[PDB]
Amino acid sequence: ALCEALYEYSGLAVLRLPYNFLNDMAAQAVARLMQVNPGLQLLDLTGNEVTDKGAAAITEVLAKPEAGLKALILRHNPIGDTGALAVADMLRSNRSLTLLDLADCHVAVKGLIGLANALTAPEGNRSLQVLDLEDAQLAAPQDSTYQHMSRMLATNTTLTELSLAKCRLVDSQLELLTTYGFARSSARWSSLSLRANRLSPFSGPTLERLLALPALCRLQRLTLASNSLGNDGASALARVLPTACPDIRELDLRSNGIGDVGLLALAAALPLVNSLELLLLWGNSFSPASSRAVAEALAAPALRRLRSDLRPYVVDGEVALALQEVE
Amino acid sequence: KAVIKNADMSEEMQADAVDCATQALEKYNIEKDIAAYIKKEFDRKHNPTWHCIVGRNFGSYVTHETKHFIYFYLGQVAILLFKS
Amino acid sequence: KAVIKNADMSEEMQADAVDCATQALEKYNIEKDIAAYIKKEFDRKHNPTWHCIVGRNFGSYVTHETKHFIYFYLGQVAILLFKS
Amino acid sequence: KAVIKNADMSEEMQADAVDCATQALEKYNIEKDIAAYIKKEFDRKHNPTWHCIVGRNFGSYVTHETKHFIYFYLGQVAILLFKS
Amino acid sequence: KAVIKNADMSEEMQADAVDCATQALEKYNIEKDIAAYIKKEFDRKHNPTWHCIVGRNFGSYVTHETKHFIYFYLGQVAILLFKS
Amino acid sequence: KAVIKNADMSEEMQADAVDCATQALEKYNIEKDIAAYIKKEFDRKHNPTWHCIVGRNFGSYVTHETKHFIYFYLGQVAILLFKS
Amino acid sequence: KAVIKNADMSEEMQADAVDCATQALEKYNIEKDIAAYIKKEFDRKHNPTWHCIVGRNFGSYVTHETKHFIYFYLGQVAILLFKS
Amino acid sequence: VYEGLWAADKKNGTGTYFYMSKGKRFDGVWADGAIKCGTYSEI
Amino acid sequence: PEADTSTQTDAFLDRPPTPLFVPQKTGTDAITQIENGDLFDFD
Repeated sequence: ALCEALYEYSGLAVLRLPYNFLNDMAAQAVARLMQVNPGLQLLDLTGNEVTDKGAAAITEVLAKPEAGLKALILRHNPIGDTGALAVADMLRSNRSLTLLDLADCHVAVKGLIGLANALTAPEGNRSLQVLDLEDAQLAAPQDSTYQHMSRMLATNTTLTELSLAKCRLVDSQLELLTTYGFARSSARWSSLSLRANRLSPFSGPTLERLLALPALCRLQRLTLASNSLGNDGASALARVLPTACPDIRELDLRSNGIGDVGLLALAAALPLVNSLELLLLWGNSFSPASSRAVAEALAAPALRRLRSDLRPYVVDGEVALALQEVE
Repeated sequence: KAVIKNADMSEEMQADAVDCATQALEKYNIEKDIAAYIKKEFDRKHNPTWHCIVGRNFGSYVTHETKHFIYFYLGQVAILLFKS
Repeated sequence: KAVIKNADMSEEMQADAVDCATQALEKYNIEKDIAAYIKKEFDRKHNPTWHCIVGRNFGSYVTHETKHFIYFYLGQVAILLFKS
Repeated sequence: KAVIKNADMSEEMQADAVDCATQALEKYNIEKDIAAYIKKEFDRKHNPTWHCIVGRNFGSYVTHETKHFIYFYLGQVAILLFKS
Repeated sequence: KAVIKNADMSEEMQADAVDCATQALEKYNIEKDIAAYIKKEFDRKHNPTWHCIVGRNFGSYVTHETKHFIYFYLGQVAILLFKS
Repeated sequence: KAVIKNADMSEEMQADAVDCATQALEKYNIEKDIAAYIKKEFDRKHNPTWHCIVGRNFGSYVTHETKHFIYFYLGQVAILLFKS
Repeated sequence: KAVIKNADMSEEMQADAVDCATQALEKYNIEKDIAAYIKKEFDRKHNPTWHCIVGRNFGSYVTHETKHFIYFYLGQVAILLFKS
Repeated sequence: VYEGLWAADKKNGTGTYFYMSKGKRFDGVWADGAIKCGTYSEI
Repeated sequence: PEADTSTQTDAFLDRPPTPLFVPQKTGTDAITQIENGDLFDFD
């Protein structure tokens, strides 16, 4: 087809095939091209029909210690456990990839165990800086993948951001991760994204312990959203945020059952943080008193450039009420 | 950026439904085909019993299980996704 | 008026479905009302779990246990109805 | 030309709204059909839940989704366009 | 008195709207004031949003939630009121 | 007040189980998830392995090992909790 | 006809389990009797330790032996069977 | 504290037991064991 | 030590179902008028 007949030599900083319903022989073609042409830095093949054969081709042409590539993005691809094992194997030999993005790719306990093992410090990779995993379908109570990821976190010293988005993540698993990987890690964590997990309000103490750590010192992009926290969780964030994370660039609490008491507690604690820029909290609940408090707080003189998804308007009776507001 | 009209459901799988609709819209417009894609996605991720409707306007009366029903607007199509 | 193009039913059962819809279009007006009434009829007449979707326009992909499933155009309103 | 009095909308989108309202006020004949064409075009190119009101003596108290509201004069009528 | 020109509400809602409007008119005269009073009463009584239009000459083309739309005259002054 | 319909358990352990169930009810609504909370709670605090089943209507037959069996009514549900 | 919603055991034992449950339905009617019959006859078929719960509304979070677990329905009644 | 009927235990005598440290109390029947039935309440 | 025990659940009083969903008010409040002397010219 059209894709397979691409022949280029010069430049090629990035390549973006957004979806284009790529076949797998087309993936073979792009891997063959990139093998015989060692010039490129970013490859993006999101949302294709690339199967394990094209995955194997790309992984094996990258496993060579020459013809470096830096960013590899493959989302929405039925890559399975065989593909996961192939990519872990190739990472075991590669040294140029810095961003591995495997999201919505159907990974199971076996494949993601392999991935977690392939980055333990001795035999792993100092190279990868951004490991993006998502939709790890551990629907069954599989309590071993998180132990292997905890070992990853304890040994590795090069990662800077990760996501457990839409990975089934009970508070027991999260407590295991927090303690056994973060109370022992030593790195610089930029972002940890936990949107859409199964988190109880009981996660207040463990979330507090997580956010008050030396390893998580310069935590910047925290996106703890879409879980099922509550007033207790909001209070925990309120009483741990102002001190522990000194420069947290953005905060995102969307769809947690925040209610109103947690909002009241967080209102009187938002002002003491001046490093917040993107504060995203819509879709929880807003009583008139809580809306009044948030209007009182958000407009605190110190917090000028604090973008949010709230606009506080006024109606009769001075019932200041907040609505949604796109960036 | 879907709008949620009715919900008897958690939040994480609502987020899954919303961005599933976004991906399906990036992939197709044909109503049968987007409905099929969403159905397969939620028959795989969650154990296969679900089904959905993606209509510009219609009427519905169903018996979902106690904790699997969402009715949200996204893009241009009212999406009603429930379990049975 | 009645005309069916997708149905996986027996002859008399299809006749019963067509009759119930043909009465309900004059009993009720709104699409959710037509769906609700036909669902109640095939609920308390045959089996305790039937689901109906009524639409002027929609696309749907559903899973039905075999032999109990229908989709028909009764003149000016599309109607669909299946088993659990 | 046209006059925009009271706005909560991006400037390019205001320009498009003026062009749309001008073509509608030109081709069509009756105020409700002016509203109808404006709403249908913003629906077919941006988003579903629009509301249009072309009046000559009316006062309302409306609620609109943020960054979507315009209250402007064109000729002999006042157009109100808001998203909800 | 009250001419219920075009409505799709229920009877209880009908009486509530009509006597609230009658109450408002003997209080105030400005369109802003009447619309504000009526729609604040109906928001605090029923549901989150309520679009209220008060006037004598205007069209409209608005998407309503079924059973929450009304358009009636009180003598000469007209009220549109719909929830979306 | 709780109701401990049937049990085989020491007294402070009775108190621990009922108090943990109280916390689970104060934070939770789903049934299996309360069960999972209590099961992990004893699997952590007390002896190594346990099993738990919460419900409103169910009949059971289990071979609990001695002094770690309990079946009590609290809130709107009934909790069966036992170590094997 | 019984539907296996989830399992961990082997196919022959699954057939034996469904036959067991159907026999229990034929003999008794109270869920406690169903559970007792099923559990004891599995106990004597295979090995000393088994557990059975029969109900119409329960949630369970259990930790069981390998290769001996089945959560299956019988029309409307849910039966959970596993090895300690 | 335990207050009731006693056969070194397990006399099915309606007794009352006080989790005074916690702040709860259990009144009922120690039927042939540490526990068979009763009501658990808040002093 | 292993004993067998069986049980069957008895009558629970009816509990009202989950109440209905009303989404959050997602819009700014506004105000509008056309007063005397606006929009018009005698000539």
